Amino acid sequence: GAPATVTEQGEDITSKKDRGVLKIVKRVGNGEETPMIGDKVYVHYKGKLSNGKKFDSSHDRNEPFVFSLGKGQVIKAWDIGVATMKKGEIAHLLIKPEYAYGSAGSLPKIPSNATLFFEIELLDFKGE
Ligand SMILES: COc1cc([C@@H](C(=O)N2CCCC[C@H]2C(=O)OCc2scnc2C)C2CCCCC2)cc(OC)c1OC
Repeated sequence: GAPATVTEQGEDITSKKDRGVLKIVKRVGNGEETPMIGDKVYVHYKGKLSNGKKFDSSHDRNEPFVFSLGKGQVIKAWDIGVATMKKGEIAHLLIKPEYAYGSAGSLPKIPSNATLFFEIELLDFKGE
């Protein structure tokens, strides 16, 4: 399955090189430009616990997810990962709990020490 493929073949886009954030590009985007900190970002995503019952998606509510990149308004893995993406890129991220919700987790949806997997499509990014 997809998490497996990322474990085995995904690249470590973390600074510390601690395999906390692994990424495969599943569909290439357009241009060479990727978003700066503070840029307004527009994405679709599907997320799940790497092995678990909780599953979440923006496609479901058919509204794009919008956040300000690099400000810690999302889990750290997203600030790291989305910054490496180009407009129109779809990527797969596998994320250790240190770059996600840690030991404390976040009920109802996230257990303790949870590894997360996301498919993310980067739709657009605009200047602050
Ligand atoms: C921590 O609680 C939540 C977490 C998420 C998802 C999640 O982890 N997300 C949502 C998309 C951005 C990445 C990450 C996150 O930072 O979510 C919390 C934030 S930060 C601003 N808005 C949200 C929902 C998880 C749900 C279970 C499968 C794995 C992804 C969505 C959630 O509902 C939208 C949510 O509670 C509101």
